[PDB]
Amino acid sequence: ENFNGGCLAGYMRTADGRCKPTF
Repeated sequence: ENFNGGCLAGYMRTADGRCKPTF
């Protein structure tokens, strides 16, 4: 389990809520 906002793993939550890449 894991819930850091609601992403897959590594992605970030923009100002839109769209789990984007954190590369």
